[PDB]
Amino acid sequence: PPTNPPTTVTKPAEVPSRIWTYVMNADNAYGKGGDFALLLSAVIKKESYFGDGLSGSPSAGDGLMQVEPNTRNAYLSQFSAKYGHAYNHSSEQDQVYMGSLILNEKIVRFGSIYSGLLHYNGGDYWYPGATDSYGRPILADQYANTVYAQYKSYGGRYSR
Repeated sequence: PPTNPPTTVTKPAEVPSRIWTYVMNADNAYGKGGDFALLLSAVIKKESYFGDGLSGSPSAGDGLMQVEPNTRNAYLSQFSAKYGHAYNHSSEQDQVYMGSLILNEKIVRFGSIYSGLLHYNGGDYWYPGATDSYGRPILADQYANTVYAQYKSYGGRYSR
């Protein structure tokens, strides 16, 4: 365990090491000292169970952070400006980079983690009963509760 520098956030045991790498890469791009890696971990756990929880979902092809096709499409130019290359949906690292960028935008725009997660999952106009592009209902408040809780359990230290 003892790392150089001492600040290196440790992977939660249950997070696969391939995933940890994707999310540290994302964390680094946002200068978050490892804490965003922890939040991203919780989000990927919820969204796709690290890629193992999609079998039989109509949104399976949306990958690790479940960003819907019209959403990925809206963010293309911004993705390329931020990371220096065109978004490649076949890249798991890119899928994480994309979900990261959008989630960071919500957290910055709305001004907190909780409300960032809520709107990440439901969009800016989420209301109870709203439905995703697969016609499933969006439980964005429950999502935010669960994901925030999981982030904290992983040792997340913030609320904004």
